[PDB]
Amino acid sequence: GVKVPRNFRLLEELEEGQKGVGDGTVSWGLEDDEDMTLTRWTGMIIGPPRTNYENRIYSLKVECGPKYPEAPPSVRFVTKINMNGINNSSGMVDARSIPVLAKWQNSYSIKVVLQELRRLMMSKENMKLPQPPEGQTYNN
Amino acid sequence: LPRRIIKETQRLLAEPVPGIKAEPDESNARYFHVVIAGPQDSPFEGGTFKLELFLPEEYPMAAPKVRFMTKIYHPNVDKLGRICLDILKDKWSPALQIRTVLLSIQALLSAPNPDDPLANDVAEQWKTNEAQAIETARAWTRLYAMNN
Repeated sequence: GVKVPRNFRLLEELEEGQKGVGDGTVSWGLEDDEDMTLTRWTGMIIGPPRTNYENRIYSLKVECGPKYPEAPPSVRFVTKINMNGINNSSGMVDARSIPVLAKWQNSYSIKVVLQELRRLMMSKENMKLPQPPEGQTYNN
Repeated sequence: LPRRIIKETQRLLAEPVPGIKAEPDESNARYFHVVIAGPQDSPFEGGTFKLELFLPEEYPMAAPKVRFMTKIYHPNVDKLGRICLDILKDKWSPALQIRTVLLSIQALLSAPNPDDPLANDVAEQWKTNEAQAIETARAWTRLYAMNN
């Protein structure tokens, strides 16, 4: 079992974010290009079709702490969204409500978190929630 | 863990490179915490620079991966600490070893040559405004590589 340390894992995720993955409907990059701790990331999700999120772009902040990837990152939406598990006042994603965060594995990544959030936008309990108008963001 | 990594680790601890501390991580025998002293008479003199080194699964057929963790102004080092160095890319040989990599990075600090790495903004400043570039390297040594 060859374990890749945090900082080298995050450099792999940086390169992967620049090359893109799959169909591009989630993307990520470093928030500050001088952040040698590789802690703060920008996330993007394209709302999935045939849902009330369709044709909307969501920006997120993903924080990979010192124990990442043994521990999950913290995730919060910047773009306002009505979605189960996303706090109405802060945009914070409640880890208990997102299976890949509640049952985190060290094989997961920023990519997986964003893909899973986009998948859950298709769930019956989210896809028909009436959404805020575009252009709103949470504080901080 | 391959016997080679065991032996290299033991020799690095028993016979450290002058000016370099290098110790394995307590939880990952392929992960090394490194401190390189800024060489005398270089723009980095007086500084203590943290680096990290990782031996990937295909070591020693593949090169170690190494990055600065201390911010440094140097033609061969980028804003995230990644290092442009031939033996880390396509001039690696399994006859070389961790000690070679550490000595080579130390040598980069003693003799910054902006014509050596692939072209980049820092190297261009070292080429065209060397005096200012050296003062920036000295300033960043004070700010980031002292009491760190």
